[PDB]
Formats: sequence, structure tokens, C-alpha cells
Amino acid sequence: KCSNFFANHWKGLVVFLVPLLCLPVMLLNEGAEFRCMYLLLVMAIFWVTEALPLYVTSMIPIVAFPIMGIMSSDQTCRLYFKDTLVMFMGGIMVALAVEYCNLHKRLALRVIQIVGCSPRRLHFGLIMVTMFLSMWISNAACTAMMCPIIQAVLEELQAQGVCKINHEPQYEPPYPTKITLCYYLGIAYASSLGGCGTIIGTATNLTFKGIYEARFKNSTEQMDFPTFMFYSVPSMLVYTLLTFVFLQWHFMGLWRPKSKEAQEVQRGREGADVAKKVIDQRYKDLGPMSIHEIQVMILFIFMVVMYFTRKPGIFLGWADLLNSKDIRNSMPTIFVVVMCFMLPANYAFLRYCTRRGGPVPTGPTPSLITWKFIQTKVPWGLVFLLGGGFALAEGSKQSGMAKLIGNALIGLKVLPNSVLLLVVILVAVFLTAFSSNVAIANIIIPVLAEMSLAIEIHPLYLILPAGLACSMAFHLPVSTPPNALVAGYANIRTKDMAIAGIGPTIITIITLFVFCQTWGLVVYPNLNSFPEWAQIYAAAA
Amino acid sequence: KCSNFFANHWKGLVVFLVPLLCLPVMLLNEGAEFRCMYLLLVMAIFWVTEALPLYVTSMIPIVAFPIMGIMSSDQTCRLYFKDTLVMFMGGIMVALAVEYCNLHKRLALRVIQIVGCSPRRLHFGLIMVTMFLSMWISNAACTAMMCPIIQAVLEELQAQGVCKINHEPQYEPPYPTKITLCYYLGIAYASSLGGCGTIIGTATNLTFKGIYEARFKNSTEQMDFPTFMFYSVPSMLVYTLLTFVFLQWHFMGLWRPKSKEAQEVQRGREGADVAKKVIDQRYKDLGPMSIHEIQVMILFIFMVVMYFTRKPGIFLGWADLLNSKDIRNSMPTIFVVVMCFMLPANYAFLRYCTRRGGPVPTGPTPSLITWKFIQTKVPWGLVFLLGGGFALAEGSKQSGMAKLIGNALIGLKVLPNSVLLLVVILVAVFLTAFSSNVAIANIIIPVLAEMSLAIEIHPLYLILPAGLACSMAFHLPVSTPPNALVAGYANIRTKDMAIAGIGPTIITIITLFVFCQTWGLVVYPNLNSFPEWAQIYAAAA
Ligand SMILES: CCCCCCCCCCCCCCCCCCCC(=O)O[C@H](COC(=O)CCCCCCCCCCCCCC)COP(=O)(O)OCCN
Ligand SMILES: CCCCCCCCCCCCCCCCCCCC(=O)O[C@H](COC(=O)CCCCCCCCCCCCCC)COP(=O)(O)OCCN
Repeated sequence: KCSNFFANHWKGLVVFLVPLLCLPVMLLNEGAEFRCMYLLLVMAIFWVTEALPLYVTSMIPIVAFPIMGIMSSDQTCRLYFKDTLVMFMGGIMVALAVEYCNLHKRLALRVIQIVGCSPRRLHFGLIMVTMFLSMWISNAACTAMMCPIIQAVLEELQAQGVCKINHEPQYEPPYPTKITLCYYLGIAYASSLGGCGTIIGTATNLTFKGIYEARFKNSTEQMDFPTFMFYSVPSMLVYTLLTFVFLQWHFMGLWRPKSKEAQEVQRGREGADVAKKVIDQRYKDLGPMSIHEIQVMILFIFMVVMYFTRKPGIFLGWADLLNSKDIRNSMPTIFVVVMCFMLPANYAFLRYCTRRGGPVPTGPTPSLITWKFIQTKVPWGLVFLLGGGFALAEGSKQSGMAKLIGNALIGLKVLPNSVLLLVVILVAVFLTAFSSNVAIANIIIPVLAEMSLAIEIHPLYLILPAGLACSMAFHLPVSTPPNALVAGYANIRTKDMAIAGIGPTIITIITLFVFCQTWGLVVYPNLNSFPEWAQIYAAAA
Repeated sequence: KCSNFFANHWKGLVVFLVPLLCLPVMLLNEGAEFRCMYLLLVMAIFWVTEALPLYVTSMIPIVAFPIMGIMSSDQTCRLYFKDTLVMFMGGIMVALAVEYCNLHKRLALRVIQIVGCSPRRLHFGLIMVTMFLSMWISNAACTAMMCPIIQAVLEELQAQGVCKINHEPQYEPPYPTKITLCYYLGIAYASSLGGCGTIIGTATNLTFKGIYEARFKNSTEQMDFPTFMFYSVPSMLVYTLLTFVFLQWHFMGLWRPKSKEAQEVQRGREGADVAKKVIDQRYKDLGPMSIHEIQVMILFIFMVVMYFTRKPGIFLGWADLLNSKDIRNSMPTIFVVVMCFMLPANYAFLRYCTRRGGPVPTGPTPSLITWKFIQTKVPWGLVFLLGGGFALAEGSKQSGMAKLIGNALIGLKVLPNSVLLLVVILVAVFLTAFSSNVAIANIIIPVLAEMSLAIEIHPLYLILPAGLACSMAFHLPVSTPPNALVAGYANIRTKDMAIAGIGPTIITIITLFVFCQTWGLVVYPNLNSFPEWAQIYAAAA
């Protein structure tokens, strides 16, 4: 029974020991940079193990930094709540606003009518629409939005009888069937993948954009919003299609002509007509567009286009027009939220003022969304988690440990650049797979910045592939909040998820390694050589 | 039927008209100070009218200020997490932690045992314990904690047959009768009143302390933690006691024995012994004190002690001990939160494996508090409200509103100082009566500071009484959240509460006007004479 104590109490022992075990690192060496390293290491161990609730560990810098003497208490508390975080919160709130009026259901059904009711065509349509959705909102919001539609469509096919929701016929909740697992893992993976396309979709893009633009004010290259799309989208398409093919083969016998599941998908092909009838009758059941949905759509489109035109390459941009003070992208999303609270819902009140119509509303007209709804659904804990990364970045920069570790990693000079790039990709993936993506990106990026400063490489040549690499996380439930939500709301098991995750990782390293060296040259032909403006920085350091 | 239109849809009209109607303010006068004036006025009129939800309107500065050119967008978002805010949020969290383990029940029952069980003594005991609890934590959490205890007690008395909580069946929610009205209003008023006690009682104290420290740094006086308590406590005891007496007279038949309420109280006196049996039997039912409660109590006391002495003082100032960089009071509360997450609940597991006596737990022991609980209880909206208040204060200082309005009120020098102080108190209370406290403090403090600079009057002499008075709100449900919670919990017709408000307002005004002039001179010696360091700023302006 001495083993059972280890079985049911392992989470506590790690908390008790790890600070004590790692205590000597401060004591032996002198500089407070070692104290910063101690804090970073212990916080990382808590993150990866999930001994404490994941959010609460991010609070530690508040007590740590003033005691360690690294940074003043007032500034450290200030660093959490920055404009990017406001953008992210506004995005989540407007996504809930979309969810309120059921518009996503209509969009899904319309796409289904477009594609048809064949099983593989169904899967392809869902993957593509999920990618398109997640290109421009929060990933956790995207998957939470889309999942109930998924449950509805497979329970409709349950009424059809082609598939089974749970692998066992209810024999802990029962294991889901291969088909259901395929659908849920597909939506999760596509949701995660979509972030790489656009700056706005996932916070990691914003974080390393901020880090790079902070370190080098004098960079000739710009990392512009249209150019970021031009770099990102082709690879995005290639590996999302490859992930589709791999997932289809792994679960449904796509390229295996003979399988028991192949008979199942052929049977699903047989009942195409009845599925078409249930789908188009179901669409008919929704009814014509209400106004409510119409202005929701208008606000969403306005928000996206208003992001697009903030000093773009082709256009002058409104930011230059309103050059009174520097305005970030936080303004449009909050503008949308406030208006979404202002505007009415049905406009029936207009009947009394001028119209001859009969009906008149009895009470106050409800607005688009109600604060009672917003409080319950949004995951408020994310603010601390996002703030922790900024706190760590600022602390590491001011304490100077980044310079120490960068000058420590100086032996890599002998290697040719391409193999160094491969090593960078591999280490970035390995680090990401064990925590939240934003935190890992904030840890990793500055030391590579200083490394490139030292080992005479153009910095962006490593920074951009690294930042793109930080996004993927495919085989840990704790790795990425969309994966956590998909673990919820369903009965997926960790081992099967991990073994399914082997494909997309291999695919994404291969495709980044291939397209970076080729496409970036077209995007930037100066990455290979070392520019003079960076030589000035090197001389400065 | 057009009467029904204005009766039902006025909230939309105010939103549509007021921003448009108040437009000429910026058009007629060129200075950006008037733009800031317009912003402040429209925000305030939205606040008082409650057309929009209270929280959402405070978002407006982060969109208005970057466009209007007063201050950059980055700074505005930075203001929303000044350390006082995280201190307040942590205070709410630890209050929930106390709530989780039923400590308040034990405290209330013990105090009831100490005082007695006669009706008037019962009411007095509840009032005193409510005040003592609200001494240290946020007011909304305090009243939300204390509310169901009163429900239980009145249910007990209903079982005894002394009185009925409901007024009458069918004379829409039922009307409450006198006794329950008295009890609930006592709870609300006592909570709000005792919140005035110390620095940590309510966000207004933190707000105006921070403003005073920011505007003036060379001043002799400091308003550290002990001195504020010394200035405040003697007054709060007096007006709390007088409030108790007034509530006894108005609702409970104190001095009028030839009244119907006198006979019911007399009937209550005979049955006091049976109620004593019920009370102490119920206390016996609750059982002995567990380790859980002991731990949470130790953490609470440790937190308050760290506040008391760590900051500069005669004995054992730990801030002096760790003075590499200045550390504020944010550390202890977040320390308590994270520590409260770390510790276990039972200790049976660890001790039992070594001890070998007693059952082995079959699962991991839960921590003191669970993030699921924190998710659904904290009023997360308060962050935006406090941020809006801070933003308004900073913007008014930056743009030049304060200097203009202070110079505009230059004429008030003719009146004697006591009369001026009385006018300040009266106007402060009247403005507090409309909207939330922290907003009024933010609007009022800076203009008073600049005016007192102009009139050559020691600024503390006015700023402290006004800051104390801003807490006092006793009339309308929108004025302060505890009133809303009470009115919602048991339906209260606002007419009765408004009528009952006439007592505490008069009592508080009189006792403040007397006790300031008496006690402040003792605690602060030089208030009457204008100090030289203020004259330096006077020449600076
Ligand atoms: C100068 C730099 C400063 C940096 C500061 C950074 C912030 C703070 C960092 C940490 C500081 C030390 C904190 C120590 C906390 C110990 C918690 C022990 C919890 C515990 O007993 O867990 C059990 C195993 O540990 C054990 O068996 C533990 C053995 C010892 C138990 C007795 C502990 C007594 C209390 C010690 C704290 C001081 C007094 C507080 C009143 C397993 O239990 P489980 O599996 O059920 O866990 C379920 C999850 N909770
Ligand atoms: C060159 C000058 C530049 C100046 C710049 C500075 C000033 C800028 C000011 C911007 C103000 C924007 C205001 C937008 C909202 C207007 C108010 C609408 C209120 C409303 O719906 O009222 C209804 C009653 O009818 C009414 O109140 C009757 C009027 C209805 C008007 C409808 C307007 C529709 C606008 C277009 C909407 C669709 C497109 C959106 C992009 C419902 O009132 P209620 O009380 O029942 O409900 C209240 C919510 N629960």
C-alpha cells in the first residue's frame, strides 16, 4: 500500500519538493540573474505538471519580483494588462455575441448543403469551415462555438444509424467511437492550425510581433499585416490539407481499400438521399434571417475590415489619418462591443411612432446580449495566464539573464545555417508541447534574438520560423486550451489523442522546413546575408 | 397610447439623445479641456440613468481617449491594473475563502451566545458583528456573506410564532413587513457604514489615498495605515450606535410604549428563554472546530498583521527589511491566495501513512478553495469599473480640467473655513447619492486638491473629510451595490428605503462636522496654518 500513497498524492509532493530541491541554484552563484532563472524553472515545472490549477501559478511573479528585488512592485503589476490582452478579451466577447443568435448553426448548415451529405465530404466541409472561422477569432472560443453543431450533426446521423456516438454501447463515460473521435480531433486540430494564418487569431503571433518590434526599432524589414498573410497562408493550406488526408486515413481507412470501416463509409454513401432530405428540411426549419443576425454579421465584418486597414501596405491607412496619438487595434473591438450593447433587437417599437401596424411590444426591448450571459461563459482566468508571459519577458530582459544564456550558447557557430534552423524548429516544438503556447513563445524568443545578435545571423531568419513553430501543440491535454475544451464536452482519452498526434507534428516540421527557405526568399531576398543596420546593433552589443 | 411609449422605451431615447444633445460643448470652446468635460458629463449621465449596464459604460474611455487625442492608447490600457485593483480583487477572493468553510456561521452564533437572545439585544448583536466583518473586506462580499444568516434567524422566529416575515397575502412579489425590513436595512446600512473604517474597507479610501500621494510627494503627513485608523474609528463607533438607536425608534417601537409594536416586543420577551434553548442547541449541532477553519483563520490574521506592521512603523517594518526596491501592500493578499491554494484540508493522509492509525483516504485531498468556486462567485465586472475611475482621474489631470475648474471656483475664499468645510461635505454627499462611490471620489478629489491649492488652505483639511463622506450613501438602490443586493434578495419597495434614509444622512453629517474639527486637530496638529511646502506648489502653479 506504500505505492498507493505515491499514486494518489503525487501532485502534492512535487509542489513540496521542487522549490526546495532547486534552492541551491540561487545560493551557489552570485548574480540575481540566477534568481530569475530559479523562478522561471520552478514556474515551468508547475505548468507542465499541472500540480496547481494552471491559472493560479501565473500569479507568483507578484510576490516574487519585489522580494527578489528584480523589479518595482508597481511596474510588475502594471505589465499584465496590455493592449493585446484587451484585444483578446474583446474578441472572446464578440465571439459569444455571435454564438447568442445561433448564426453559426445557419452557417454550418449552409456549408453542408453546399458540400453534400457524403461522410468524407462532410468531414472536408467541417474542416474547411473550422479553419476559416478560427482564422480570425480566439481558438478556444472557436472550438467551443463549433462543438455543439458537431454533436447535433452526429446525433442526426445517429437517427440515421450509420455511426455510433460511443464506441461501446454504453458498455467513467464510455469511449467514443472512431468516427466521433475523428470529428472531435479534427475540429480541435483545425482550430489550433488556423491560428498560424493570421496575426489576430492566436496571441502567440501578437507576442512575438511585439518582442521583435521592441528589440529592433531599426529593422529594414517590417513584418506587415499583408506580408504576414503572404508568408503564412500557402503553408497553412498545404499542411491543413495534409492533416485532413492523414486523419481520414488513420480513422476511416481512406487509402486502405479494404477495411471494416470502409464498408461503414460505403453504407453511409448509400443513404445520401435521406441525409440530404433531413438536412434541407432542417435548414427550412430555421426560417428566414432575423434582423438580429443581420446586424451581428455587419458588426463582425466591420471589425475585421477595420483591423485590416490600419496602415496596410497598399493603402495609406486611417491610423496615419488620425496621427494625433498612436492608436493600437484595441479601439475597434471595444467599439463593436459597446455598440453591440447599444443597438436594439427587433425594431418593433417603430410600429407605434409612424407605422399603421397593430402589434406593440409590452416591455422594454432586449438588447443584443445581456451582461448576465457574458459573465457566465467567458473564461475570466485567461487574463492572469496571458499576463504571466509578459511579466516573465520583462523580468528576463531587465535582469539580463538572456544575455548570459545567449553568450553561453556560442558553440553553434561552426554549424551551417540550415541545420541550425532545423535544430531551432525541433527545440521550439519540444518546448511548446509542455505548456501554453504564449508562455513558451515569450520564454523562447528573446534568447534567440540575442543568439542571432551574437552568431552573426540575420535575426528574422530564425525568429519568424520559430514564432510560427510555437503555435502547434498536438498531443497534450494541457498543451492548448482548445485541446482542453475538446477533452471536455466529450469522452476522449489521452492515450488515443497522443497516438493520433504523431502525424501532424511530422507534417508541420517537414512543411515549414521546405517552404521557409523557398518562400521567404521571395518575401525577403536579404535573409541569407547580414545587413549593415544589424551590424550596428552587433557593434553596440 | 403615446404615454405607454415614453413609459416603456425611455432608456433608448436617453441613449440616442444625450451624446448628440451635449455635443455643442466642444464646438463652442476650443480647448481640449472642454472635450474632456464633455466626455465626463456624458459618462456620468449614463451612470445615473442606468440606461446601459453599469459596468459596460466604464469601457468608453479606452476608445474615446485615443481618438480625442488626450493620451495614447497604450497608456490608457496600462492604467486599468494599478496595484490597488489587484489588492482589492485578492481581498474579495480571500473573503470567498472565508465564506467556503462556514466560519461566519460560527462567529455569528458565538456573538449571539455572548450578547443574549432578547429581540433588541439580538438586533444589536447582528449589527455589531456585521460592522466588525465589514471592517476588513469589501462591502459587497460582506453583505452577500451575511444575508442568509438573517434569513435563517427570521425563519427561526417565524417558527416561534413571534411574527410573520411576509406582510399579508395578496395585499407581484409579496410585501415585507416591519421587522424583516428593519433587519435587512440594518444589515445593509451597517455594512456600508463600517466600510468607512480603515484604508482597506472600500475602494474609495484606496483611490483618494493614491491620488493624494501622487499629486503631492514632498508633504510631511503620509496617512499611513495606523494613523488613518486612529482618525477614523472613534467616529464610526458613534454614528454606528446612533444608527442602531434610530432604526430601533423608527421601526421597532423604542420610546413609544403606547404602540402596537410594544406589545409584540413584550410578547417576545417572555419567549426569550425558549429561543435561547433553540440557539444553543443549534450551536451544539454544528460540531467542533475543524482544522480547515483554524487554517483559514490563521491566514486571515497573518494577512492583517502583515498590513499592520510591515509598512513603515515603530516595530518590525519588513518593508524596511526588504528595501531594494519599494514594495507596496499587494504582496500579502496574493500571497494568501496562492498559499490558500497550496495547503491541504485534512492532513489525515500524510500523518496516517507514518502513524498507521485510521482509514487511508481513497482519493486526492482537495485544497482549501477550488477554482470552480471562484469562477462563479466573484463579480468580475468590477475591474472595468475601477479602471474607468482611474482613467477618468488621470485624464482630467493630464488634459488641464483640474486647473481650469479650480481657478473657476476661486471666489469661495470669502467664506469662513468651517462654513466652507460644511459646504464641501454637503455637496459630496449629494453627488454620492446618485451613482457609485468610486466614480464620485475620482471626479471630486482632484478639483478639490487644486482649489485648496488656490485658496491657500491646507489641502488635507478638506480632502480627508470629503473622502470619508463619499462612502456614505443611504437612499437609492443604484447608489451602492449592497442596497441592490438587499432589495433583490427580499423585495423592498424603494419608497420605504428612501424614507428610512433620512436618519443616517443627518446623523453622519452632524457627527462628521463635529468630530473632524475636534479630533483631527489632535491627531493632525498643523491643519489650520498653511504650510510652506504647500506654498512651494502654490508658487509653482
Ligand atoms: C525567498 C524566495 C521566496 C519565494 C516564494 C515563492 C512563493 C512560495 C513558494 C513555496 C514556498 C513553500 C510552500 C510550502 C507549501 C507546502 C504544502 C504541502 C502540501 C502537502 O502536504 O501536500 C502533500 C505532500 O506534501 C507533504 O507531504 C508536505 C510535508 C509537510 C507538511 C506540513 C506543512 C506545514 C505548513 C508549512 C507552511 C507554513 C505554515 C502555514 C500555516 C500531498 O497532499 P495532496 O496530494 O492531498 O495534495 C493535493 C494538492 N493540494
Ligand atoms: C459629424 C458629427 C460627428 C459626431 C461624432 C461624435 C458623436 C457620435 C455619436 C454616436 C452615437 C451612436 C448611437 C447609436 C445608437 C443610437 C441609439 C439607439 C437606441 C435605440 O435602439 O432606441 C430604441 C427606441 O427608439 C429610439 O430611440 C428611436 C431612434 C432609433 C434610432 C435607430 C438608429 C439605427 C442606426 C443604424 C443601425 C443599423 C446599422 C448599424 C451599423 C430602443 O429603445 P429601448 O429602450 O426599447 O431599448 C434600449 C436598449 N435595450
